[PDB]
Amino acid sequence: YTLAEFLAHAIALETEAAERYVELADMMEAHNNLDTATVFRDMARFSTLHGDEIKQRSRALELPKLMSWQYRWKTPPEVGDEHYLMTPYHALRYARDNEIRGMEYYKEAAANSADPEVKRLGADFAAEEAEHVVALDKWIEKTPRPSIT
Amino acid sequence: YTLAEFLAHAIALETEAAERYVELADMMEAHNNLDTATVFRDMARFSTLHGDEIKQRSRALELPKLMSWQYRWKTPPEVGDEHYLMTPYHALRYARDNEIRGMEYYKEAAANSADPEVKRLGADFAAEEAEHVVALDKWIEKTPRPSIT
Ligand SMILES: [Zn+2]
Ligand SMILES: [Zn+2]
Repeated sequence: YTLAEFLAHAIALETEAAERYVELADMMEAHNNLDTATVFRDMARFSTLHGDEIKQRSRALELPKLMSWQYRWKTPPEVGDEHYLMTPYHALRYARDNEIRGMEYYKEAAANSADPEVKRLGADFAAEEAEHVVALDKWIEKTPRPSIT
Repeated sequence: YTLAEFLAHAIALETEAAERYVELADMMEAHNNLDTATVFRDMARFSTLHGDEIKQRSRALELPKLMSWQYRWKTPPEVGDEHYLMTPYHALRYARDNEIRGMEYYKEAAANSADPEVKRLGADFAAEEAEHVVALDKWIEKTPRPSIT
């Protein structure tokens, strides 16, 4: 809604993405899925760069403290309580789900906010997140499906 | 499983609980649900005290870094994407769900670990988390159910 609120969301979304992607990179690497690990390093790096841009913008404003559910990635499928996310197919899909949630926040903000800057950044940020979803879709396509057991 | 692993879980569970309870306390207070806010302040305080105990234990060991899904509270019901958790009935049930997940981790560790200390702390910690669930059940009983609209 407001630009302060929007920038708080954007920073939180990016801080979260950086952490979650490093974590996924680490897991890919540890099981020698080096290509997928690198997709996630790239994404974690984009988070840092983009987050830094948003942080420069936000120096002008007093930002609200957000609640965790406003920005955290959704918890993944809960089996058997603990792995599933160690396979590339499942990590990529998890990452994609949350890329989409971030995209949707940006699109919703750009549509419903009266502040033209929120409209502008929301649209810009949504378009870029959309390119991430498309890129992850291309990966998921080429990624073989694992079997349980 | 191992004591290092167990203590890493316990610390993470408590760091997480403290943050989540402060957050819920803040929301209760902000809507003048002062009794429920205080239940959550009490819990956040228990986290700090208990976490500090676990931290003293863990100085003896190199702890593994855990993945977020190993210790984070589950994300709450996702509607309409954003509130629901501002009502006491919904915050208490959310808190209870995650108290139960923590209890279950402790019980599972105590049952499946060969290390007698993990067995001992796991049982001790599970029994106390169980008292928290029972306390939240008593609250949920006395808490009126809200209506949407
Ligand atoms: Zn993205
Ligand atoms: Zn508890």
